[PDB]
Amino acid sequence: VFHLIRNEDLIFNESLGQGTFTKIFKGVRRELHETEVLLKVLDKAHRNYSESFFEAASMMSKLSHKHLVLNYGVCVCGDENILVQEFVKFGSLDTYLKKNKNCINILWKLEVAKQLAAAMHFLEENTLIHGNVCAKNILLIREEDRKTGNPPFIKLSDPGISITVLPKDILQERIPWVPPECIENPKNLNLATDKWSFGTTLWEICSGGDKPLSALDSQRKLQFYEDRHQLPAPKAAELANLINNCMDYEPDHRPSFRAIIRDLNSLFT
Amino acid sequence: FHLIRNEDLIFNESLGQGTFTKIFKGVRREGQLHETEVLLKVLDKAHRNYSESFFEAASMMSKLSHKHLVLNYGVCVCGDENILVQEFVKFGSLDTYLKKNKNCINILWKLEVAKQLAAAMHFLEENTLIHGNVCAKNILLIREEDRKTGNPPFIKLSDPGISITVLPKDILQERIPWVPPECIENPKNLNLATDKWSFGTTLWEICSGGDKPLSALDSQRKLQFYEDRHQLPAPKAAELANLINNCMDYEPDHRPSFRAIIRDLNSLFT
Ligand SMILES: Nc1ncnc2c1ncn2[C@@H]1O[C@H](COP(=O)(O)OP(=O)(O)OP(=O)(O)O)[C@@H](O)[C@H]1O
Ligand SMILES: Nc1ncnc2c1ncn2[C@@H]1O[C@H](COP(=O)(O)OP(=O)(O)OP(=O)(O)O)[C@@H](O)[C@H]1O
Ligand SMILES: [Mg+2]
Ligand SMILES: [Mg+2]
Repeated sequence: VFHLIRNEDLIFNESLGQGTFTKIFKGVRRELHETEVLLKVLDKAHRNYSESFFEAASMMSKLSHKHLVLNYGVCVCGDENILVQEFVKFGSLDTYLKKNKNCINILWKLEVAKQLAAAMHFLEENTLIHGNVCAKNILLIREEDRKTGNPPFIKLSDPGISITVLPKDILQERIPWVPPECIENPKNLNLATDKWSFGTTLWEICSGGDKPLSALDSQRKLQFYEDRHQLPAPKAAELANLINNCMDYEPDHRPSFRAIIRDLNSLFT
Repeated sequence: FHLIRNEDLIFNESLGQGTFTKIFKGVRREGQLHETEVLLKVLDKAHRNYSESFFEAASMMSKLSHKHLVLNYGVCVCGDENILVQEFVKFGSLDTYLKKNKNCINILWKLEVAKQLAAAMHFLEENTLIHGNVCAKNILLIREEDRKTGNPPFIKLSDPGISITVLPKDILQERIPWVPPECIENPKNLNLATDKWSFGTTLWEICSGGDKPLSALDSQRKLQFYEDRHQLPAPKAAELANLINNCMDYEPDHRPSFRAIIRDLNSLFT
């Protein structure tokens, strides 16, 4: 479901901040059914990024999976082209991780990875490239009910603005999420890209929400890939092996999400 | 509502302009190749306020299928621009075709076209779908009449374009007599009855060898025509004068249904 949602049917509320060329607001849609939704308002300055920001969310709308956020449609809401998608109560994971680095143990982290890998495998099967996998773009639907054992639940946000059109300056600032082959030529974006980013994303999860290579600058980030280094194993290096397998400078050596799911399940609960 | 990547769109010839649109013959690119001939309508950023209407004009035009409706492959929220991708009908608009071969077309040729048109309108009426801009221009000729092969012409109805519910009154008044009197005094009166009126006027074009009714009248003399409650003169052929008037009934509730319009057209043996 990807419809041309009208500005008349959208009510904006509180702003959740801004992002990569977007202003984020909580709102409501009127279809009569009123439904809470997330509104990513593409700034008018960067309005030329719409041909990929929304076309990607569109293809993700055609597919169905319990771990893919629902992208409802688009609005030519005035001077801005806006994305209307499902709202997630607890927001991005990268923040939730840092806010609860201690309480979050190994079992909690493992279930999240399984849920993510499931969505990535789904995308791989459907051959849909995300291009922006990261603990930021992972949204927490449900917390862990320890006393009841209820597992957490996550949903993968929309693909976003393609890295095939973003400026090279921000691509280098996005290392180690943007894989090497894409830094070399952005037109190398392929399914293998998300495997690398999955490794970087897994590092975030194991690191209690920390950010890989936050201290380095773009030039030093460029050298890390030049020297073909690898991310360090977090303080809880139970998954360190799988990270490096995904962050493999040879794209064809990065394991399929089918095999990755097996590894994750092999780690027991 | 399918979104296409701009790179896949290859502009070529320019087919003039439409209602706040620049028309281009182009190609779609899409695994080996995938070169599809298409029609490109570009909505300027100066006219971004007509986005919802310009898009919705083709959105619902595609949610259903019919052999006499043009197929819209997709659109682009291309940022600065907004583009519509639809099938390219070879021979172009019917109004022009009728004039280019005015002294060479017969009634059976014209009547066959009317039935095809009514068929499309009937399909739309059943689905509670309003076109809003029925005219010989928005009618595109797929195939010519092959006398030797004894096969008929074929046509399709293009999208409505930007809805008259948002166009300026100056445009509406100039679109008379295609805009029904009830919409000239309130565009929000647009309903299924609007198309029956517009259909009758479109038939008048067909019978007139491609000419356009009320051409030598300004928008002010056109307004008096509706105020005086006049009717369009009978065509030189004079076969469908009644059906036109029946369709162009100043009372919307009395305008016939396309179900019945098809019977009368089928009833016209000639
Ligand atoms: N679907 C959503 N539901 C709830 N909160 C969301 C949703 N999408 C984004 N957010 C919130 O947006 C903030 C982060 O936005 P973010 O930077 O990911 O936006 P963006 O423009 O999509 O970025 P990018 O395309 O670079 O990933 C966080 O508060 C996150 O909780
Ligand atoms: N689908 C099509 N296939 C082939 N030619 C087309 C098609 N649509 C338009 N054209 C050509 O474009 C010319 C002008 O187009 P037209 O005026 O119908 O555009 P428009 O933007 O749809 O306008 P309007 O909103 O006023 O109906 C037509 O005479 C015809 O030559
Ligand atoms: Mg995001
Ligand atoms: Mg048209």
